Amino acid sequence: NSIIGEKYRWPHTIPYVLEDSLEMNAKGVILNAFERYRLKTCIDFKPWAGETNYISVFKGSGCWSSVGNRRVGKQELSIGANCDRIATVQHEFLHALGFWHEQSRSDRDDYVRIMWDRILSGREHNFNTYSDDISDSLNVPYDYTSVMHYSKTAFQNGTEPTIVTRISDFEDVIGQRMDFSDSDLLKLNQLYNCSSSLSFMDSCSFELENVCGMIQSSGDNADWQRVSQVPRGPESDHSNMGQCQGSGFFMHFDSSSVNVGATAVLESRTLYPKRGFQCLQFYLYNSGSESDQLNIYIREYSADNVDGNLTLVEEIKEIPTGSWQLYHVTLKVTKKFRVVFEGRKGSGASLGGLSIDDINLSETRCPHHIWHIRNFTQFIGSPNGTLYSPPFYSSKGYAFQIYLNLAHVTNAGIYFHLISGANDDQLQWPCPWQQATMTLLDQNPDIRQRMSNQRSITTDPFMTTDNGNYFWDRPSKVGTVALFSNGTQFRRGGGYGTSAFITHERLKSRDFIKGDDVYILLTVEDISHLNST
Amino acid sequence: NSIIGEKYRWPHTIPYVLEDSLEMNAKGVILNAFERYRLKTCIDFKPWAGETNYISVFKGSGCWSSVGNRRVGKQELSIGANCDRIATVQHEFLHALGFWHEQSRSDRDDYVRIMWDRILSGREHNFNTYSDDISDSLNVPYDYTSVMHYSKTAFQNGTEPTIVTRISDFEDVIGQRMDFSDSDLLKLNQLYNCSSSLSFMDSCSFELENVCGMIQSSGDNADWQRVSQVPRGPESDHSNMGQCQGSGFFMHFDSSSVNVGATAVLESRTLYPKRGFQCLQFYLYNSGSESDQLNIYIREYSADNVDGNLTLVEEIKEIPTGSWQLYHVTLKVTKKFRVVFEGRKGSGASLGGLSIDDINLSETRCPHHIWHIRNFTQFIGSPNGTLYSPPFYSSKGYAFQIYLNLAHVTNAGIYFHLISGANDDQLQWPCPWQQATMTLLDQNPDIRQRMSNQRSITTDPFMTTDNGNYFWDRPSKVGTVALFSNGTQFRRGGGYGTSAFITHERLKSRDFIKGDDVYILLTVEDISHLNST
Ligand SMILES: *[C@@H]1O[C@H](CO)[C@@H](O[C@@H]2O[C@H](CO)[C@@H](O[C@@H]3O[C@H](CO[C@H]4O[C@H](CO[C@H]5O[C@H](CO)[C@@H](O)[C@H](O)[C@@H]5O[C@H]5O[C@H](CO)[C@@H](O)[C@H](O)[C@@H]5O)[C@@H](O)[C@H](O[C@H]5O[C@H](CO)[C@@H](O)[C@H](O)[C@@H]5O[C@H]5O[C@H](CO)[C@@H](O)[C@H](O)[C@@H]5O)[C@@H]4O)[C@@H](O)[C@H](O[C@H]4O[C@H](CO)[C@@H](O)[C@H](O)[C@@H]4O[C@H]4O[C@H](CO)[C@@H](O)[C@H](O)[C@@H]4O)[C@@H]3O)[C@H](O)[C@H]2NC(C)=O)[C@H](O)[C@H]1NC(C)=O
Ligand SMILES: *[C@@H]1O[C@H](CO)[C@@H](O[C@@H]2O[C@H](CO)[C@@H](O[C@@H]3O[C@H](CO[C@H]4O[C@H](CO[C@H]5O[C@H](CO)[C@@H](O)[C@H](O)[C@@H]5O[C@H]5O[C@H](CO)[C@@H](O)[C@H](O)[C@@H]5O)[C@@H](O)[C@H](O[C@H]5O[C@H](CO)[C@@H](O)[C@H](O)[C@@H]5O[C@H]5O[C@H](CO)[C@@H](O)[C@H](O)[C@@H]5O)[C@@H]4O)[C@@H](O)[C@H](O[C@H]4O[C@H](CO)[C@@H](O)[C@H](O)[C@@H]4O[C@H]4O[C@H](CO)[C@@H](O)[C@H](O)[C@@H]4O)[C@@H]3O)[C@H](O)[C@H]2NC(C)=O)[C@H](O)[C@H]1NC(C)=O
Ligand SMILES: *[C@@H]1O[C@H](CO[C@@H]2O[C@@H](C)[C@@H](O)[C@@H](O)[C@@H]2O)[C@@H](O[C@@H]2O[C@H](CO)[C@@H](O[C@@H]3O[C@H](CO[C@H]4O[C@H](CO)[C@@H](O)[C@H](O)[C@@H]4O)[C@@H](O)[C@H](O[C@H]4O[C@H](CO)[C@@H](O)[C@H](O)[C@@H]4O)[C@@H]3O)[C@H](O)[C@H]2NC(C)=O)[C@H](O[C@@H]2O[C@@H](C)[C@@H](O)[C@@H](O)[C@@H]2O)[C@H]1NC(C)=O
Ligand SMILES: *[C@@H]1O[C@H](CO[C@@H]2O[C@@H](C)[C@@H](O)[C@@H](O)[C@@H]2O)[C@@H](O[C@@H]2O[C@H](CO)[C@@H](O[C@@H]3O[C@H](CO[C@H]4O[C@H](CO)[C@@H](O)[C@H](O)[C@@H]4O)[C@@H](O)[C@H](O[C@H]4O[C@H](CO)[C@@H](O)[C@H](O)[C@@H]4O)[C@@H]3O)[C@H](O)[C@H]2NC(C)=O)[C@H](O[C@@H]2O[C@@H](C)[C@@H](O)[C@@H](O)[C@@H]2O)[C@H]1NC(C)=O
Ligand SMILES: *[C@@H]1O[C@H](CO[C@@H]2O[C@@H](C)[C@@H](O)[C@@H](O)[C@@H]2O)[C@@H](O[C@@H]2O[C@H](CO)[C@@H](O)[C@H](O)[C@H]2NC(C)=O)[C@H](O)[C@H]1NC(C)=O
Ligand SMILES: *[C@@H]1O[C@H](CO[C@@H]2O[C@@H](C)[C@@H](O)[C@@H](O)[C@@H]2O)[C@@H](O[C@@H]2O[C@H](CO)[C@@H](O)[C@H](O)[C@H]2NC(C)=O)[C@H](O)[C@H]1NC(C)=O
Ligand SMILES: *[C@@H]1O[C@H](CO)[C@@H](O[C@@H]2O[C@H](CO)[C@@H](O)[C@H](O)[C@H]2NC(C)=O)[C@H](O)[C@H]1NC(C)=O
Ligand SMILES: *[C@@H]1O[C@H](CO)[C@@H](O[C@@H]2O[C@H](CO)[C@@H](O)[C@H](O)[C@H]2NC(C)=O)[C@H](O)[C@H]1NC(C)=O
Ligand SMILES: *[C@@H]1O[C@H](CO)[C@@H](O[C@@H]2O[C@H](CO)[C@@H](O)[C@H](O)[C@H]2NC(C)=O)[C@H](O)[C@H]1NC(C)=O
Ligand SMILES: *[C@@H]1O[C@H](CO)[C@@H](O[C@@H]2O[C@H](CO)[C@@H](O)[C@H](O)[C@H]2NC(C)=O)[C@H](O)[C@H]1NC(C)=O
Ligand SMILES: *[C@@H]1O[C@H](CO)[C@@H](O)[C@H](O)[C@H]1NC(C)=O
Ligand SMILES: *[C@@H]1O[C@H](CO)[C@@H](O)[C@H](O)[C@H]1NC(C)=O
Ligand SMILES: *[C@@H]1O[C@H](CO)[C@@H](O)[C@H](O)[C@H]1NC(C)=O
Ligand SMILES: *[C@@H]1O[C@H](CO)[C@@H](O)[C@H](O)[C@H]1NC(C)=O
Ligand code: NA
Ligand code: NA
Repeated sequence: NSIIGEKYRWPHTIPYVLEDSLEMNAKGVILNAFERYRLKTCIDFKPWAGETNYISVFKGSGCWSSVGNRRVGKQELSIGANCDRIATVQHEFLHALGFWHEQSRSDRDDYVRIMWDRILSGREHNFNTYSDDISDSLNVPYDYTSVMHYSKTAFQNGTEPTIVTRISDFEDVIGQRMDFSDSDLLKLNQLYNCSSSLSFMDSCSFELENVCGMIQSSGDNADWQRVSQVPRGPESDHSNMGQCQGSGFFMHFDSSSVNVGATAVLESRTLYPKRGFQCLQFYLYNSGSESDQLNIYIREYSADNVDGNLTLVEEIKEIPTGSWQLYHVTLKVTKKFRVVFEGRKGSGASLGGLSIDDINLSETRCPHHIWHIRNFTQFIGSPNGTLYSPPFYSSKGYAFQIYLNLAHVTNAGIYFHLISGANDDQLQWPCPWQQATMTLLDQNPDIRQRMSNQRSITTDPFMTTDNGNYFWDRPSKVGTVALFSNGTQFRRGGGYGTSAFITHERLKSRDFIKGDDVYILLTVEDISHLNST
Repeated sequence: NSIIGEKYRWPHTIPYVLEDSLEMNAKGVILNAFERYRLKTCIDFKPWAGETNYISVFKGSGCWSSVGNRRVGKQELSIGANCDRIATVQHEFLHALGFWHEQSRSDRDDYVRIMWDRILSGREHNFNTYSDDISDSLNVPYDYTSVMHYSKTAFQNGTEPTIVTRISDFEDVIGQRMDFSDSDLLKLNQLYNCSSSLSFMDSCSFELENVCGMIQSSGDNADWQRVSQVPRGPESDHSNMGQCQGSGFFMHFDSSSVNVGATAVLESRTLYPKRGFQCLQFYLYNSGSESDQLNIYIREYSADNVDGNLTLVEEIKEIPTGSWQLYHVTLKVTKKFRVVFEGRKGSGASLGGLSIDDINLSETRCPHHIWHIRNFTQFIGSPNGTLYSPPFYSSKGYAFQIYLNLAHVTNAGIYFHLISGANDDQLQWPCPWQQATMTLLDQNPDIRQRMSNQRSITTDPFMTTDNGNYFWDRPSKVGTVALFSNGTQFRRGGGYGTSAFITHERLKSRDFIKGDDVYILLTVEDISHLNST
């Protein structure tokens, strides 16, 4: 799978150029793809400063790349039409880093059969095998879930598949387009001898007695206890639910046995930031009162104060009872710090306390908005699987809604819609170059093992409708009349996304559904600064 | 914990000299310690050929080492009296590689308290802390189970401990002397950017549908099935038992539904040996007939034959029913190969079949003899916890027995005894320099995550008894009269080992006991070639 040769190795930081030919949406997606490499690998990217060999990302015919550092200077990489997908950009960069397709492995014929008469004339070069003297498997087995593995339909001539997996169970498994596989990362990190990453900071599921070096100290006689269960709730930890349930642990602040006002803190070990912006995320459970609250502080260690600078950064109040709730906290720490979790028993009828699990800290931006869908499984393949998100306002002030269609018998669809907002009178119309990134979260206990499904679209102010008007024009002017859950009327603009966001079989895999809950993360930002590069 | 600086980094292969001052037993143990580094790290060792900087292992006062590559040329490392323990040698080499003690971590005072007035005058230098500008923690938390962490008694003046863990649960946990911790390896592999190892080849627990790339093909209509359970047995896989049981898998050859003589093969992926000698190990379960057998073949791929050279290397017949059985198969493959597992239904009343789990392949020597103790837990702290192994013959022909004492209220003891054998008339007496290595196996599903408890002793032909005679002289001449399980009388020589082999609390931890089974691996070899180095 990997190329044989030291000459084909790029430096750990790759010089890049995002050519002006590229689509605006492609540019924003290619930069998001680099963020996945910065969190899961030791491979970084930096804009070309005059280096001998660099990657020139441009809009050619389709999506393609050379395998490994060719040492030709300006090395082309095409992200053409319909290639503006994060996984597609990751795939083509894994080629550039020195990997062939997974079905190109020297042993591929022992796992899959290539139906040669079914491949489109002039696209066979994609199905070439490379022997031991040309390729290295790096002692990793054939991976059907590889992001470098083609789908059964890849360049098919008709309805019959080109790649027939010898084991029938993997027929629909091959060709997944979500993220790197655990096996993909293993080969890549072994090839460049990756030790760290730029974005990853910490993951804490409390599966060991040392609890990721988290210190619990209080002069209030109140303490955070490592438990596998709580009688009032939860019956089991978050980490393992659709796995084993009772063999997993979480921290718990019992409020039932403490005085009102009593606090107990849970501090992290000393953390060293490399970027200056962070995203703290965790799962919370409340079996106590609605008066009970969680406070997030940051203890920054400067030279002028070795005892630290404690600053309150979030007050989580009136936490909904009887279910695990995912929370995100935006941080902007530049010096070494400690995350401080403070539970507080309030004035109200309590019977349990506050539980915390799957704490993940990364140097990335938090999602702008979160759409949390409860009792999800009932909607899969349901006639009533036509869901509309609550309304949301973007950074620049545009009002938007998300439409998730699960009524289909095979694929789930997702669509971005502009809606009539309050700021509409002072906004630029048609909406110019706003990239809306919709992510179906794989709720894995470790951020590094998450294969989240993502799709991004950009608002084109020149995209004209099927009748004279602009697609992204003011919804009051081009949209359809709709009704909010309370009864208030509004105008829903055109819907833009995909009909094949994820298959129902993939949706029901990994941890996209966890505790019958689903989280679709949203980030809408202006990307107009990418037209001039 | 790790030293700050690039100048302190040794090359991946360390030049060494095992000085003649060293004890014979120390020499054999230091070479065994290198074998642990070759399997779990990318750090290799080679005898000094004239390199500028090298490690000079000699017998000084106690066990000590400099932290990191000091770049002084001949870098001393002392393995003095009573330091001839694998973990002690690993500890002192982790110092040499660039690590301080775990209780030397800049944040150590947040986890442990140093009782300074209780440390022996002149041994405080072992309890020094090194701040961020001098040390790096490499984003790994404080590890109480670290092999680099001192015991609570370390250089104590009296009965009161010098290291008091702030959390009382870790009081007896600190100071373990078995092997590297998962956290130790993580820091070390990150420091030298380790990708591979010399000895590790493969680990297969069948926890994924792709089954480590293992191909099952047969022209007999017989097949190996990936199951979580078998109605006749086993009720659950081996990998997870004292964890979850039913969420784990294993391969099964159902013999109940096939004709007599029918075979099904399970092949491995193409494997590439680096040393030329291997050790295949797996766990077997039989719910079928005693006539049912397992055949192990090797399919070696040479240039003159691309179809391979299939050779039968083991015939496992009359496998005991209703329990997981650990097996070892010695291999000497030099070219790329495939391990071939062949199940065969025999002539006898069957009701199930053959099950296989936790397959581990490493480029190491297999244990000479295996002492398998069933229903172990009943003996811990029992007056009848005085166990003697069955008799065994060494490579050179000496007869020996192992004594395991579990009757003690806190610690388990192990002792090596020479016994009267058949070859005794033609053997050299007293027995000269035979290293007997006793290993309490941590039955972890992954060989790389095994923290097996090991102790080695060497027969000194000058070691004189408490009354004129030689300790290792002919047992018929110096030993005591004893009785074999069947009633036959023999002479049991002197017992040499330790009274603190493992504590009962450590014995009951990890996977030393699994399915109430224990395996003590034995290797007895002549080490007389180490006197001249
Ligand atoms: C049935 O269901 C329907 C659907 O749910 C219901 O419909 C909804 O009803 C709500 C209630 O009527 C509507 O809420 C109102 O929303 C508007 C708009 O909110 C957004 O825009 C704000 C402005 O952003 C601009 O400015 C910032 C910088 O300041 C820029 O960064 C932005 O880019 C943006 O700039 C663009 O626009 C300006 C022009 O506006 C241009 O000049 C620029 O060039 C740009 O183009 C923004 O501030 C809002 O964000 C805040 O609020 C969020 C929600 O609370 C919160 O998540 C954010 O963090 C942020 O918080 C801050 O403000 C809140 C208070 O709102 C604080 O609590 C918080 O601490 C922060 O400080 C958002 O993005 C909003 O302006 C309205 O607010 C007025 O009224 C509320 C009280 O109702 C007051 O609290 C406000 O102060 C404000 O008061 C105005 O009026 C005063 C006189 O009365 C006057 O004195 C003040 O000066 C001020 O003008 C409402 O909150 C909702 O929009 C609507 N949705 C839809 C789709 O229809 C329906 O009502 C329901 N019916 C029933 C019966 O149930
Ligand atoms: C109550 O309980 C008690 C405890 O359990 C019982 O006591 C036991 O009883 C057994 C039965 O009586 C005893 O078994 C006998 O063991 C001896 C010794 O075995 C060991 O040594 C063998 C020789 O090794 C030397 O040579 C090799 C190279 O060839 C070297 O590498 C060695 O270093 C070593 O060299 C030293 O010694 C020589 C001198 O001997 C010097 O010259 C050198 O300088 C060195 O110092 C060795 O071959 C044995 O290993 C084989 O057997 C193992 C067990 O089967 C097996 O694990 C090994 O893999 C290996 O296998 C090979 O051989 C077996 C057959 O034994 C094959 O199946 C296999 O395929 C392999 O080829 C071991 O290390 C042994 O010699 C005896 O064997 C004779 O008798 C058996 C049948 O009983 C025959 O099968 C043999 O061929 C042999 O026959 C002799 O006699 C013939 C005439 O009758 C003659 O013609 C032949 O030429 C030959 O001389 C026995 O197997 C056991 O030792 C004893 N234990 C104790 C502690 O007391 C008690 O009996 C029981 N009572 C009751 C009633 O229940
Ligand atoms: C103890 O910590 C305090 C908090 O630090 C912050 O939080 C922690 C957790 C980390 O994330 C830190 O990285 C972070 O700084 C310190 O106070 C902070 O001081 C900084 C300046 O050093 C100050 O920054 C300013 O922020 C505004 C943005 O507005 C914020 O604050 C308001 C009011 O609270 C709030 O409503 C907003 O939502 C925002 O959060 C920004 O516009 C400023 O820009 C100016 O300076 C830049 C310099 O490059 C210049 O280019 C611009 O043109 C412009 O003039 C500036 O960045 C933080 O707001 C403030 N934190 C809070 C919560 O108020 C504290 O620092 C000391 O006290 C301060 C009052 C000030 O005197 C500082 O100089 C002192 O160092 C620190 N104390 C010690 C002893 O270390
Ligand atoms: C197809 O495979 C056969 C098996 O190969 C072995 O097994 C596989 C699984 C791998 O582990 C291989 O690395 C391994 O070789 C091949 O047959 C083998 O050929 C080798 C020679 O190439 C031969 O080696 C000799 O072994 C003896 C030790 O005795 C062993 O065998 C006996 C009898 O079976 C058995 O009772 C013992 O327990 C041992 O297992 C050793 O003394 C020999 O030493 C001589 O040669 C060395 C050379 O360095 C010299 O220094 C010495 O002084 C001395 O003369 C030698 O190493 C293997 O025994 C034999 N395997 C078996 C099971 O018999 C096979 O090779 C071809 O056929 C052979 C008959 C012979 O003509 C070879 O030259 C041929 O290559 C191979 N076939 C093909 C086409 O590839
Ligand atoms: C999630 O569903 C429960 C129950 O819904 C029922 O089961 C579905 C599978 C489907 O058949 C529905 O038609 C049924 O009505 C909702 O109600 C909760 O029920 C539990 C019962 O133990 C009760 O304790 C909760 O308090 C109820 N919740 C509320 C808010 O009343 C629940 O509301 C659904 N969740 C959402 C967000 O709609
Ligand atoms: C392992 O123990 C079983 C049962 O022993 C009993 O339980 C112990 C905890 C202790 O209290 C002993 O004194 C008891 O005698 C032995 O017997 C097996 O029992 C099962 C019962 O289901 C039976 O199916 C097996 O066939 C029995 N095994 C044999 C060989 O008869 C068992 O023998 C002990 N194992 C060994 C190696 O001694
Ligand atoms: C897809 O299949 C068709 C049918 O095989 C190919 O079209 C031609 O079909 C005729 C017979 O009807 C053959 O003789 C030709 O060789 C085919 N090829 C061409 C180039 O004309 C078609 O080419 C296939 N591939 C593509 C790219 O469409
Ligand atoms: C991989 O190991 C090498 C050992 O040389 C490290 O490379 C050096 O890193 C320093 C910074 O720490 C640079 O100044 C040097 O230029 C690097 N030298 C070489 C030869 O590349 C590297 O940092 C290790 N990787 C990690 C992440 O630990
Ligand atoms: C162990 O503790 C004893 C007692 O504190 C030390 O012995 C001396 O004790 C006297 C008082 O009885 C002190 O005044 C001395 O300072 C002690 N030290 C010496 C060197 O005499 C003893 O030294 C301690 N440490 C060792 C290494 O035994
Ligand atoms: C760590 O990465 C470096 C990349 O340079 C690899 O080092 C080279 O390895 C080749 C053999 O594969 C040697 O001939 C060179 O001398 C090495 N160069 C340097 C600068 O060290 C190294 O092999 C990688 N480690 C692993 C195990 O993949
Ligand atoms: C309609 O929605 C309910 C939940 O309110 C769900 O249980 C049901 O299955 C859906 N209807 C059908 C016909 O599937
Ligand atoms: C790119 O940005 C500049 C900003 O000044 C703008 O003038 C230009 O029109 C933009 N290019 C296109 C093709 O819209
Ligand atoms: C003696 O051995 C038996 C097993 O045979 C064990 O169950 C028992 O506990 C032991 N005796 C005592 C007093 O512990
Ligand atoms: C070391 O080995 C040599 C082998 O010839 C032997 O002569 C010598 O006596 C041995 N040394 C000792 C100290 O026994
Ligand atoms: Na957990
Ligand atoms: Na298993």
